[PDB]
Amino acid sequence: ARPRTGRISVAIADGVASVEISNLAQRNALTKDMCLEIQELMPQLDADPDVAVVVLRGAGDTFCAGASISELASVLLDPQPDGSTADHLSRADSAIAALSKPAVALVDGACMGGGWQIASACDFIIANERAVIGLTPAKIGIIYPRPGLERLVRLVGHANAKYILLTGQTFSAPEARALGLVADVVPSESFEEKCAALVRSLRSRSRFSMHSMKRLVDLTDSGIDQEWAAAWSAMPDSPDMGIGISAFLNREQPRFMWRPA
Amino acid sequence: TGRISVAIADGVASVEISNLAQRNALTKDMCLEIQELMPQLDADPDVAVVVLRGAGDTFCAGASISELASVLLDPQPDGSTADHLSRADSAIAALSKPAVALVDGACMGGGWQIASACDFIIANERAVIGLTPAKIGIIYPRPGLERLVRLVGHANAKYILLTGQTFSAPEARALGLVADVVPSESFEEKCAALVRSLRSRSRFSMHSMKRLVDLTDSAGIDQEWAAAWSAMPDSPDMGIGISAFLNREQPRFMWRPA
Amino acid sequence: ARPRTGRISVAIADGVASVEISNLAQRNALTKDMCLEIQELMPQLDADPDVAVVVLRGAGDTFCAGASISELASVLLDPQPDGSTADHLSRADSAIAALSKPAVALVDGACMGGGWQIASACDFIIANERAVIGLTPAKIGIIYPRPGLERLVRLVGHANAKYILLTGQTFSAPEARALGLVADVVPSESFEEKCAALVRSLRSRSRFSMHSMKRLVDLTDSGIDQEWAAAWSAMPDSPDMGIGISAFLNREQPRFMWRPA
Ligand SMILES: C[As](C)(=O)[O-]
Ligand SMILES: C[As](C)(=O)[O-]
Ligand SMILES: C[As](C)(=O)[O-]
Repeated sequence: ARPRTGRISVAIADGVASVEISNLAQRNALTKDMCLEIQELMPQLDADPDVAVVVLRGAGDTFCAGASISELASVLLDPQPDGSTADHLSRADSAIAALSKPAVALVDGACMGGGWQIASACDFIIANERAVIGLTPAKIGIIYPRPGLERLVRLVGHANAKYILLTGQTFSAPEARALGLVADVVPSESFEEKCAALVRSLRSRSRFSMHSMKRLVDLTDSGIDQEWAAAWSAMPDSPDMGIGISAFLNREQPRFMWRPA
Repeated sequence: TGRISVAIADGVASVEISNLAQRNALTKDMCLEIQELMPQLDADPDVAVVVLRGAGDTFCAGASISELASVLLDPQPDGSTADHLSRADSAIAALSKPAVALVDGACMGGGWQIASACDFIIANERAVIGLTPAKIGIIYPRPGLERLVRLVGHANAKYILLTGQTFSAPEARALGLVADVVPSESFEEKCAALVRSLRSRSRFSMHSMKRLVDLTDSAGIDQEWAAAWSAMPDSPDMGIGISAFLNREQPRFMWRPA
Repeated sequence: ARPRTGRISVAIADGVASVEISNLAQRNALTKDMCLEIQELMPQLDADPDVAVVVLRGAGDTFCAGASISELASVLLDPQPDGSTADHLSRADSAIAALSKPAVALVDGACMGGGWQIASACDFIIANERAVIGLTPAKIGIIYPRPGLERLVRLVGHANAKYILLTGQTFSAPEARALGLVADVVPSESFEEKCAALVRSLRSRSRFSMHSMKRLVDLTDSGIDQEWAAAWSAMPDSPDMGIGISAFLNREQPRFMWRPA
């Protein structure tokens, strides 16, 4: 019996695109094809006016075991006609990081190796208490790809990054949180309810605010002055500020209107 | 009627954000008062330490929403606009003296920006913190956004700003938004002892390190290090500290600014 | 009765160099001679092919009480023939931080003043739950040396660094961890077992991976493009990647082979 093929699927409802990493026979490991699919899918979701928020999640009760080891060179060192190589896992990471819309990773079960790199490409990660996280290049003889390694260092600092990468240890979700690898941890019995509420919240906020701030955060410590001037000047011209002020003063929830162009 | 008040005793300037009807929201006038007050405190030889807190049991609800444009987008005769909340922030962050924010109750919107302009924040366990520009359709001002990103990292900053969620003080601490959390029953006593501690440390050490920390990651910095390192043994505090330690007693330090 | 002289010793077994700060009469405070010994030793350890990992630990049940206060000027302000002064504690710190091999500080008991500086020059710190950490220059009227101050600022952020330095408070290990001063905390009853397992882990990982990543982490936000290109290109030429892939696919532990040249 041959395994069911690994794939990245998407389901869209109420402005939320649920992107699922589905390769359960390999604990949701990423194949080269899966990386290519993410790479193609993220710009389509960014252009789709029916999508306001992206949610990234593993099929079943596990997030992602990393690049598939049985095809590791094709994922990280894939030869190209011009004589370079391509790291498809990093290109997938970048496609997710370039989304202008909010993206959240919901991590349950195991998030291993390049799984964290994909998860961390989202804006932030919410983990189930029972999840485990390990970055294991050192268990395999490879190097964590540059964008992942730099992002780690910036999120958790130099010392924690070394603890994480040199030992390749597996951490519980509350440990991962203490280290800075994830933004929040939710008990298992309420994980589903809390993630659904979180998503509803992101669907209620001003999209002008979220788009602007996501972009301005991403530029911080990466010119940047021109982007700030443009966003600050767009702010009163967007309809969301007036709607937000007046909702607040009337003690009601705002019905925001700005949409990406 | 909203106002900034100050009381000075034993080298401690207690600055209070007082606008209780609006849960200590900042008006434009209040921002202008902070802006004027900080440099006076810095020049006052009777002030060693500044403590910032809210009137009653609540810290600051942010820029007053009913006058939001006046606080953040105040038009100026040359055609620019002013952000008075950021100017206030910057007046607090330019203090050369140690400044601590004591946060109880709610610290919302720009409240965190004012609090975080101090050197660090100590929160009561029952306090709540939310940064809510995304609930209003605005953008967090640049100094505050950047400071946030540098204190909590990119991912936590987005979690905080994109959701605009309200966090308990322990959660805020886990995220990096405040430096420590004290249970409610012992908050006042512990804050008072913290303040007594700052008042008994070497002021040469505090002044120097606050400044060197603030310069870290902003030739210019080399000269400041060389000047401070060279001033260190010429200040009296080092000899007083060494000898107090060896005699097993608490040092009575003497260096004073300016 | 004269005190037993403070010293830095090393013991080497199974590729681990255990470096011990031994000056128990002063709670393992560092004298000038001890700082000079660290400074001379670290490069020897880096060049010794029998050493793969360095572990830094205090004699007995305490780590380090900082520069010895009774000889503070000779450690921090040591006069030199050209009229300048030398900070031996910082030079010891730099010698440790220049190690290309993995280095871990195991902190028990007290780690005070410049003790944190020496510990934080290692890649990361594992603390016993009963350990205490305080950075106390402000209790003494001095300034934390620049490499330490900057490292602190980068590891814990500006606000936590000012809380730590301006108060000079002593923190418990779990507090120090919450602030970012140490990477992990282990209960006292299992500290020895868990440190030994940690060290065995580091001795099991790919040394190609550890060397490369340590160096790339240390370069992040410090030329860097060329280093990345060289390491990435070396990766498939090193034998460790092929050994790591096969071991994983055969469900066994890898026996890695790369060694530094
Ligand atoms: C860094 As690449 C060649 O995988 O785009
Ligand atoms: C015009 As401004 C940057 O001083 O608020
Ligand atoms: C900064 As020095 C001359 O003590 O190495």
